[PDB]
Amino acid sequence: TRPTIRPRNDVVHKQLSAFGQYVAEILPKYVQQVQVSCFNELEIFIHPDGVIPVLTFLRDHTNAQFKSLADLTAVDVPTRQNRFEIVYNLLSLRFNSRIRVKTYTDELTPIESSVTVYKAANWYEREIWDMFGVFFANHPDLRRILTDYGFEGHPFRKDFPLSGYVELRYDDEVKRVVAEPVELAQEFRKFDLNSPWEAFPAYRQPPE
Amino acid sequence: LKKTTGLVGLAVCETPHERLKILYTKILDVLGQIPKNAAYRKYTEQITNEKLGMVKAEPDVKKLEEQLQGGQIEEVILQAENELSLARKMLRWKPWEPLVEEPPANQWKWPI
Amino acid sequence: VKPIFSRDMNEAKRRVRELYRAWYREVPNTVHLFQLDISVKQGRDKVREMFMKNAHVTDPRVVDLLVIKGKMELEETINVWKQRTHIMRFFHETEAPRPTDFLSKFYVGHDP
Amino acid sequence: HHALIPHGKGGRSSVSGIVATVFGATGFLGRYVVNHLGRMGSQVIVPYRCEPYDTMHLRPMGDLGQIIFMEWNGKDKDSIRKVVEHSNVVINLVGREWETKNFDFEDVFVKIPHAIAQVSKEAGVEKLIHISHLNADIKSPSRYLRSKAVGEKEVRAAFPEATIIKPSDIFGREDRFLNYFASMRWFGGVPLISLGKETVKQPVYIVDVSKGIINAIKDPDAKGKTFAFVGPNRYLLFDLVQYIFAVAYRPFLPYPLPHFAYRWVGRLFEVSPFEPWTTRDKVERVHMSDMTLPHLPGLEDLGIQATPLELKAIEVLRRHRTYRWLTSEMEDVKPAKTVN
Amino acid sequence: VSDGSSRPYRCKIKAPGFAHLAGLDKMSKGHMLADVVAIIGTQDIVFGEVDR
Amino acid sequence: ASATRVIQLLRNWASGRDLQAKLQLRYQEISKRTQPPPKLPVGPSHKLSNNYYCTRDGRREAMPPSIVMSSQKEKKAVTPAPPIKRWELSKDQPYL
Amino acid sequence: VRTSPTGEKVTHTGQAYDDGDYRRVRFSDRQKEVNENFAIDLIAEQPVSEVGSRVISCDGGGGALGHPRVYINLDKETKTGTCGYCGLQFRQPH
Amino acid sequence: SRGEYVVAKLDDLVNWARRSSLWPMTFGLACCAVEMMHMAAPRYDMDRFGVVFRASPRQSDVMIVAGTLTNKMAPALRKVYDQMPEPRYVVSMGSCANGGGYYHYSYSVVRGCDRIVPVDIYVPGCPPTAEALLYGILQLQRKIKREKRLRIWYRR
Amino acid sequence: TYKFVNMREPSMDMKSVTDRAAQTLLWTELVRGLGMTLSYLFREPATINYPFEKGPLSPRFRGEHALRRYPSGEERCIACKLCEAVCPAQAITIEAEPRADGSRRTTRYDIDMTKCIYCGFCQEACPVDAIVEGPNFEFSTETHEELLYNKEKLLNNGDKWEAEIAANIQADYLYR
Ligand SMILES: NC(=O)C1=CN([C@@H]2O[C@H](COP(=O)(O)OP(=O)(O)OC[C@H]3O[C@@H](n4cnc5c(N)ncnc54)[C@H](OP(=O)(O)O)[C@@H]3O)[C@@H](O)[C@H]2O)C=CC1
Ligand code: SF4
Ligand code: SF4
Ligand code: SF4
Repeated sequence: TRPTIRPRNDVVHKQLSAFGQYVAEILPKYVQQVQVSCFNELEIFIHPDGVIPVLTFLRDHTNAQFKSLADLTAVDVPTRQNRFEIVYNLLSLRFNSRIRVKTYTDELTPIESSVTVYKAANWYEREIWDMFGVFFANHPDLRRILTDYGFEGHPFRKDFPLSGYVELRYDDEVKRVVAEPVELAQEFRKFDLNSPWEAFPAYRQPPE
Repeated sequence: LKKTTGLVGLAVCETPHERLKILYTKILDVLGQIPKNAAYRKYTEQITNEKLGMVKAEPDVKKLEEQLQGGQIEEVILQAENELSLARKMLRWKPWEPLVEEPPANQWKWPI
Repeated sequence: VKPIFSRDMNEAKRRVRELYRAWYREVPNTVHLFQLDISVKQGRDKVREMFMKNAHVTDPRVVDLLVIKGKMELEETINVWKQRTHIMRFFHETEAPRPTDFLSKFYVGHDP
Repeated sequence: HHALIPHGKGGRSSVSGIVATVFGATGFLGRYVVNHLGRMGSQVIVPYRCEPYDTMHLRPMGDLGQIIFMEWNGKDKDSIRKVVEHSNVVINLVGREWETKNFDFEDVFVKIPHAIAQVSKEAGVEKLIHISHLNADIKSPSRYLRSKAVGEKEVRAAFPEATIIKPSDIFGREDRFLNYFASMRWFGGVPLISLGKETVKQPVYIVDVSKGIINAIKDPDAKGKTFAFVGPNRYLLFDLVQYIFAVAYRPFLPYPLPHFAYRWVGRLFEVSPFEPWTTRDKVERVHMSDMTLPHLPGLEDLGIQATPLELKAIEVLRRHRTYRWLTSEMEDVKPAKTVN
Repeated sequence: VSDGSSRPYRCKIKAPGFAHLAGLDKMSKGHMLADVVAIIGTQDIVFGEVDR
Repeated sequence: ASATRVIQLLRNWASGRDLQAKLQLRYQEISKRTQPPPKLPVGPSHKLSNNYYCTRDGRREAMPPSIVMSSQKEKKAVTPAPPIKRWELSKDQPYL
Repeated sequence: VRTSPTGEKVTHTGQAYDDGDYRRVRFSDRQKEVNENFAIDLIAEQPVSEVGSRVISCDGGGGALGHPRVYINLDKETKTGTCGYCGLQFRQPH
Repeated sequence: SRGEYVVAKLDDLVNWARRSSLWPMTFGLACCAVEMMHMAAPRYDMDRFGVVFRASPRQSDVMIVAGTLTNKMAPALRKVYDQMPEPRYVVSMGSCANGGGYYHYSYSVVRGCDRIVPVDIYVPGCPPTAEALLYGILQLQRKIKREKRLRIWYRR
Repeated sequence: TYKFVNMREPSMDMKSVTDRAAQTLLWTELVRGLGMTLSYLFREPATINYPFEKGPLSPRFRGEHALRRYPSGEERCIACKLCEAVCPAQAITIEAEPRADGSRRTTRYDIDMTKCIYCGFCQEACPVDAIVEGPNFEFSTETHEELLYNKEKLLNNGDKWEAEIAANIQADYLYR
């Protein structure tokens, strides 16, 4: 029955909710909100100061042994004052479960490096600094990865144009590859695809 | 006596029961310093006391590993050491205290 | 507000002066290693111009982050991570001069 | 008729409004002229008489479609008509410092330019730019400059409103002027007629010449005017060659040679079937002091300030340095004495 | 991350090669250049994944 | 293949296996390039009754995540999930 | 496929380079690629089908290999019904 | 003229030597390199045609720009092209190399390798099939066969 | 569930020791590898004689884009621009105007074969089967501009390859 729709597993939902309450109780100082998605994923929202403490708690077995940092990334939502949402994805092989811890930052506010806790966050935090503008304090070596050696802007920032501000070409006069202002021969055609009609009534925001 | 733990970098412990007893006792000692009503202390003590009782009750390494469900006993001792370090850092962090600051008005609202 | 490295503007100015010293001494080594055809005075003038571009900053955190970016660029130049193309990009040799007077902009194009 | 409104911000993808046929673009000056034209966004039509491989270096200079290569023959007027048919500007840079069996100095500096100018006038091209050495004169010892003066007269005849640019020795990376002096190290001492004391030269940077040509195309007043392109400073040949060897960090051994002996040596090198290392005309032109022509307008009129030889010498002459002196800075060698 | 539109708001790809190349330095300690080539081979890094 | 018996014997002996039985090169065993036209089956939702999309609308059955704890307004210790069971050595070939 | 005054072959779109235009240089020693077959002429050549029903359906031929099926009203005597996709024309007899 | 005949025959010999022995350099940026390896694989072995991959730029004759050329990699590509002795030919493989392809509007992509280095043959596709790359290489060989360096020398 | 690679202990009996000593001193395993290489020497090579021999391809192959026509000769395109919309690389530029007949036809249809990723979209997306990636793969060019196709070029390709394109579509139309 209901072949198209995805099957739901309530057992995992209850287990994740219970463990989320467990974490919230153990560290009330930093955890602000814990929610479990209906696809059975647990998210704990933390104050920026609690990254190292909460991550160290999660890695060490207080009935939780998340000893693998799946990925670390940021989501830039310009509307929010803290435009960057730092996201940590952890994996516990002992309990075969994954949880996500999320924190916020601004362009000018540093966030502590997690290289001490996990040691896989060196390159992830460097990428976060390179694309987004977040600075991670006490990082062993914070420098650019994935961008050109002289790149000035921070891409992935929702302000940076997709094509950028500069372009590279070889110039015979200087016998060198020289940057120049971007001049697209075919401007990227912006398509307005959003429909005027609401698709999901469940997520309807309050009229306010 | 198992020839190898099977995981590189982890060595067979000749005296597993003694090591586990010492580590759990130290963890309980550190937990004692933590305030009584702190959830960390209550839960960690609950887990530790269960583990220590299991370790004392069972004299066989394989039976103890089956009972603990923490993998090979060397992994259990490693987890105990990790717990001890956490407990020690917890004392400094004092996570049991109230929330440092509530988030901005709509810092966790999605969709925007 | 949480300070990045400096709690007040004077400390950030001290860091900025240290960075300027580092670049000023590095400039001749850059000309030698990268086999650049610019003179040392020309490169140091470019360094001053880059420092002067952000001379309007009045917030300590912005100044600290700028010093961090400058230190990263200096590390790139001290190593050979940046090529001669990257070093000479600061001098926009290929780009033609862009008139700034109203009449020239009016003649050339529709740009404001 | 063929008028295009300029559009864009002057980049690679922009339309400058300049449609040009650069004759002799597969050469030292043609490369820079084509690069400057392409960067603006102008359409460049390149007539090439050589193999397409030799024109490959110019392919990246322009955006897609801007650079069109069409094979042309100097002797055949119809190819000139085909190349210049749709151009609003034509630049003639066809010149060989050495005479060849098929084409002598007369053909390259007189017949070719005259045919180009006549076909351009017939086609309707608005503007024509022609290049003739500053030292060009009908009574000059060198056949090269004599033919250059005759060609200037003929081009003015065929195209009355034609800009003629008279450049001095143009020093650049691919130059045959600084490299020529530097290459003399291989032969031991540097042979100089009278030791170079009696000769004064005013070299011009290649980039300055190309920018002057482009500004002349842009400038409305340039029509029917002869410009003289000369460098900021005048040097004695001895001082200039000594500075060349100093910047190259190669030992300098100047030895005076009689003019007839130098002419005989030039005849010896003319024998080479391939590009001659030097020619009697080359020796004569090198010895001839650069003329001073205050009447003609110069680079300053076109808005370009001439770059001094000191600034750009290292670019040309660093390659001639050995491993020991490859990394030496430009400032190590002081500027040469200037006869100004 | 989806904003309810037809286009994803954010897509972050976790490439296995990223962390392996990060650990390459730790793995290489105490080895020679050929050992470094072998270690690069062992972690099976395709740099399209690493750089994205 | 077209190998002579002598070459087949030499190759098989050198390999230590019978190469002829499993040949890397492909011969008449491959499927014919032209195939009979297919008749692909329809899916579960191809019905003329009792098929209202409201019943089978998966996307509209998604809901905003449930909030277990919110800061803005004995118990047994719990784990993220039941501890993983140890793997069992394969019967077919425990050791390679 | 008519030829313009310049000698260029005008495309089905009607595109031909004016004598003033400098872009004709691109074909100087190369050719301008023009499809001789013009859709308008060929669609005109097809005979008009006469059907005895007020509404008819055109699928473009070949069923699923053609175009979406559309129904055409043929009531108007003055003008033949034309398929939006195929371009074929139909009219009621008499 | 007898001189013209001698020049034409010597040019034929030189062009035959250069096209028969085409040594691409071991330069692969992106997914298109895999199709290049499959071209080197037994099915379409390029060694039959005389195309042998040689690592050193100075010992190579052709550069195949297989994969996207980022703004970071462009100076290295130009350096490798310059260090390659002449005659040197460049083949651009894949949409990414030809004009930027899927990442044309990216900040970190050069919209074509033609901007950095001159290109002789463009092989379309994303990824171009190994047969397509072999066709492009043979087309480059024919282009070399059509070269007239010595004839032009004689006529000049 | 899990298997142990390695994790085997050599026998210490004198015969096994002598065998391993012979392997070390007498290089047996290297000889086995040499024999494998020799056997490959005597196996038939897998090289195909391109261009004379061409590698297998299926009817669903995605190659050079082509614009098809109806059997009448009318162009199938109805200027939907949905095929432009679905193009992942924005390689299709379409402009349309009512034609003299009054039909919805494309004044401009351009596919940049240098921005195309040959995804196969717009063959699935296009409603009337107008745009099809045909069998051709050997359309290499000596200039970048040759690869910026035009409506005329695409229609010429469709006319050139219609015989093969129709047969392939017939082969795979039921699977779609
Ligand atoms: N210092 C200077 O450079 C000075 C410049 N000039 C003039 O300006 C130009 C500068 O060129 P330069 O920098 O010397 O480089 P080149 O000597 O390479 O210039 C010659 C150019 O014209 C072509 N060409 C040469 N001979 C013929 C011919 N017989 N028929 C057709 N085309 C021919 C060459 O192509 P190809 O190799 O295929 O023949 C090349 O593109 C020359 O015309 C020169 O006389 C004047 C005074 C000084
Ligand atoms: S063109 Fe296609 S196959 Fe080639 S590198 Fe780019 S994405 Fe990969
Ligand atoms: S199927 Fe092709 S021709 Fe027809 S409307 Fe769509 S893109 Fe245009
Ligand atoms: S197959 Fe070609 S035209 Fe169609 S969507 Fe892909 S890139 Fe665009």
